[PDB]
Amino acid sequence: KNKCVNFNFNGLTGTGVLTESNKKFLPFQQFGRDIADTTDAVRDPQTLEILDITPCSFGGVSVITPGTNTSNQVAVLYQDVNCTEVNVFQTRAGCLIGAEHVNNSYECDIPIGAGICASYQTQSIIAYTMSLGAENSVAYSNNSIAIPTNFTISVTTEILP
Amino acid sequence: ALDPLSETKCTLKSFTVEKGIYQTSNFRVQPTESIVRFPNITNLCPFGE
Amino acid sequence: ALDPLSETKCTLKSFTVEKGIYQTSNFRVQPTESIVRFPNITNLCPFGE
Amino acid sequence: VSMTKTSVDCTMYICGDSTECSNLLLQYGSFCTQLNRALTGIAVEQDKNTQEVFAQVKQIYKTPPIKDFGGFNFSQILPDPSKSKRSFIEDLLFNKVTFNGLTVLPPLLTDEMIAQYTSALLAGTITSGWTFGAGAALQIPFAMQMAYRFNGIGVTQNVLYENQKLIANQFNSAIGKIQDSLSSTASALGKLQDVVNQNAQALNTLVKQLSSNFGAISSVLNDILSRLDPPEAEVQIDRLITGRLQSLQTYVTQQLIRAAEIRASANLAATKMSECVLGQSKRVDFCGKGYHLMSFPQSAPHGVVFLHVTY
Amino acid sequence: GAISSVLNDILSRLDPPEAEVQIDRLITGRLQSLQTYVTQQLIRAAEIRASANLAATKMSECVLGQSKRVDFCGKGYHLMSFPQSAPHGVVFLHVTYVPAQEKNFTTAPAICHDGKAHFPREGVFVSNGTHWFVTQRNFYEPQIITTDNTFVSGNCDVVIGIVNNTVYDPLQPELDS
Amino acid sequence: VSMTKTSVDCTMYICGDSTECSNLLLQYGSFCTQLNRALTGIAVEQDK
Repeated sequence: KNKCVNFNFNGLTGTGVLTESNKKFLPFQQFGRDIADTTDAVRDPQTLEILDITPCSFGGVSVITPGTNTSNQVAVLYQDVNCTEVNVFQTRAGCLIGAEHVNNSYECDIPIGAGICASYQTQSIIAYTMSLGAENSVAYSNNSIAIPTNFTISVTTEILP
Repeated sequence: ALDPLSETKCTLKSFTVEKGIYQTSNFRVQPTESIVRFPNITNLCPFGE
Repeated sequence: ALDPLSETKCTLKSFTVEKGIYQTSNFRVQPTESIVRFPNITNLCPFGE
Repeated sequence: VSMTKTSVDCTMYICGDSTECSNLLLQYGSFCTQLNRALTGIAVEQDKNTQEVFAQVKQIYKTPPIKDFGGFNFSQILPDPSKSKRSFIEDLLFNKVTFNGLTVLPPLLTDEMIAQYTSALLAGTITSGWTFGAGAALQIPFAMQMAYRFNGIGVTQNVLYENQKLIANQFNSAIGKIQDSLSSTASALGKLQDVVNQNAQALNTLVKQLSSNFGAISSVLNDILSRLDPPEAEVQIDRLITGRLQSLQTYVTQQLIRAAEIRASANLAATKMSECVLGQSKRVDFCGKGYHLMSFPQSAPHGVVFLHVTY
Repeated sequence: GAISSVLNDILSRLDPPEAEVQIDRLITGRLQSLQTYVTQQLIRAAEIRASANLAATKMSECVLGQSKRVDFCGKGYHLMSFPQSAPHGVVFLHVTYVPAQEKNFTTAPAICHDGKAHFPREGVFVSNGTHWFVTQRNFYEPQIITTDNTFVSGNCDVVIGIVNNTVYDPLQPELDS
Repeated sequence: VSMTKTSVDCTMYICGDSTECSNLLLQYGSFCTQLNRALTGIAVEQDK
């Protein structure tokens, strides 16, 4: 149990993490499938107990890195993988190895996923919550107003293929 | 196979790698050992008789 | 195959049917006869020869 | 605004951890890799749609602590600091919307962060009006803001200042009717329900195709290897490879087509969020029926909701 | 899945009745590649068609004329646009009016001269703490509040937040002259 | 604005009045039904 192992039951075979659960099959039901006809749970033929078929940890191995001219230090992300089945920061998208989690929120430079971003700062790679901009408490009232005293002619570059 | 930095160079086909995130490979936990399960062997044939 | 109400349920895979129109089957007029017409049988082929 | 980021592993789907299948799958060239780059391209595009719509301003604008906006009650649209700060309407918008190598990637911008961008644009339209979308945020009284919004539609400013209590009762009551309709009519979010259900049907249909035979003796690769010899198993396994490969090409083709639909809808919402919400649009019937005064933004699961205030 | 990717190898190695089986695999495989490539190009054609309509819209609306749409031409109030050609595309130089410097002022919906409410005709009333002036919402230009720069309507009791000020009637000093 | 609303039956086109053909076509699964969903989906979109 609790291990990614190949299984060969009475009628069904496959590969996945064998683990128990609180489900209850009927006295005659020997196996179980999800909505899409994929085996999600089984009953052990020997011991009358219910066993969920959790899939083996899978996902893409993404590499977080700065520019080559900046530094050669990098970080790895195992998408949808806990850190116990790969100092190290567990993200909602996966386990981020090689990045120190920083409480201070900075601008998103290297978007990882699920609000998490990274950047090369004082040097090593850091992880932080994605900052959505600088806070600006606009002074509002029923009598105050801001009128612009000067302006700047800005030329914006809009590229459209 | 040296480091994750080199994996990006082989995946992107470029020595210089820009600041960002790139998918280089896939993680797959392989099965440790095949687990065979079958009901207990009851109703034995009368070969011993 | 009970009624058009049931035809929508097995089509949409839903017990509760929503308000609207849904294509459930395909009307196909079945053949009435088994007509097999061939030219006039006058001579028999000489397989004996 | 966005879709469910689903990165389907081309190898795990076609070949369920079968070495004989993978050796034959490599013979098809880069059809496996192209399916991954297409879905990987989509998942990056759904994040771009979220950025072009919600990540519109580089500052997090906050409302003042004193909720005095000239009679306009924004308590039902501003974030609730006690509750993932979301408004009472946003709580309805979130509540009223319902293994084999299919990696469901999360979004870059989380739901709790999407609400912050909407609160920033919402606070900007309330506090700064139409000045924060063009440049530096310039505070204006909301009663003064609406006056020039009335002037932008051919209504002299005196109508507001003489009937400021009327619009306050009409606006506060109009927001109340929205909460009643969203809480009563479950089909109000039918636009986003079709999107999440369409992606769910294609995802579920994609998994159900694994059970299909595609002309093979059996849908399971292990049954073919167990029943037939290696030189005979390669023929039937090829039928499942070419069968399952075309299934991904179908799913990727539909998702790419649906992505263009959501990309166009996201660009539409991007135009509304950038034009109708940030400022006042003279485009007739672009912000809905009636002369457009302003539009307050509201978040939703993988979508966006506009509260178009119309004269 | 064929014995070889080269058609000449199949025709040379295998017999005619056996070569058709292996050649059929390369046909369906290479045909699937074209159906995949053409399917992607038709999809990318929809992407480039959308950006082309946006570029055409952002050309005829932004370059050939002025647009009151916010954020349609770069960032800021649109003044003008100078297009620049590029390989298989176009780059617009959206010139915009971005207010940079600002200063806080005290305003009011109207002013009271003789009991009647005087509203701002084209601009906004402001105050420097000592005197009241009128200026535009997008530029600070102190102007004396006259009868022409305002609008008379209603009374001063109905307007909420109204203040008191003296309106410069140009007929008064001209008639006294 | 609108296109020609077409609903090509996946079964009759591939298997025109053939039960033996249909039994083979069921082995492909949703490759038949999914094409009917899209074609019926287009016809609803042209009305929108």
